[PDB]
Amino acid sequence: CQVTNPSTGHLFDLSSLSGRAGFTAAYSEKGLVYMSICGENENCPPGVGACFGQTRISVGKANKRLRYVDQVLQLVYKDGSPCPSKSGLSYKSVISFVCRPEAGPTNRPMLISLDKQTCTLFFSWHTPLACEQATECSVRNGSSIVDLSPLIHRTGGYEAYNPDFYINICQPLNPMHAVPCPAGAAVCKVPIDGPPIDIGRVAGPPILNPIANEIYLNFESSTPCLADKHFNYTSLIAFHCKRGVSMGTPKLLRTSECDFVFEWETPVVCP
Ligand SMILES: *[C@@H]1O[C@H](CO)[C@@H](O)[C@H](O)[C@H]1NC(C)=O
Ligand SMILES: *[C@@H]1O[C@H](CO)[C@@H](O)[C@H](O)[C@H]1NC(C)=O
Repeated sequence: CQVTNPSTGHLFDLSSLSGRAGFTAAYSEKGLVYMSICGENENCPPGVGACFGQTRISVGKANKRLRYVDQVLQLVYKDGSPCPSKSGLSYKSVISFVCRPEAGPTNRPMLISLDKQTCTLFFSWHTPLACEQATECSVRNGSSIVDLSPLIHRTGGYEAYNPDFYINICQPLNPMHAVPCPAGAAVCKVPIDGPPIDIGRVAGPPILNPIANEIYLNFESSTPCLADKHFNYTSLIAFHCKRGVSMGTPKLLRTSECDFVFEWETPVVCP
């Protein structure tokens, strides 16, 4: 139950979570999905690695094929009960292990979405077990050192105050009430009756420009742009010092075909 990052030669190990005893993911105040990570769950039919409901409805047969896909580790449990939507179909689960450097109170899988017509359940597990480098969230500005970490949203995300935009810095977006933003995404566009788009992932440490007196954070998505298939969707945050009784929320500046630029007026970049 382990996989490697083919780029930096970094081994990830999830066998820490393995076993028939397994874990639960909540779909209500008391209603749970039962799952194990590599190998079946004791609370399910044989083979079945994730199931739920009074009658153990299978949402995938267990496998240990743990895949690495863009700073997100992933299992796809396959072949559950039939589908009412598209006839010859089966319920399946996509378990997406997302990096959360912190301890974090939750530490369990969570149901982000169900693709009804293709019967896909999407779970996410925000875990330190899916991290490589630590949160690069600070930069040096002369004698001082500006920490943007106070702006890292730790339990959810930020708005953008009509296509919605949700954004988080230094870390992926956390799962949030009925907003199925893709797993791993730091910057997420949400259109109406189009699926949520990843328009940027954590790209590195905040970069400082001392002439224009601005701090930049850059974001790059894995998903290819619409107009040109050879560029990725991109994101930029311009940080501006602004004395205030509260830290600002990132307003959007302007957009091109593939690029997105955001300003953030926070009393956090102030000397
Ligand atoms: C960095 O420190 C200097 C001196 O205090 C200040 O003028 C500047 O606004 C600070 N931040 C940036 C973004 O350069
Ligand atoms: C765009 O994203 C893909 C997948 O993450 C990556 O392989 C590629 O290098 C990025 N940029 C380009 C050159 O399209």
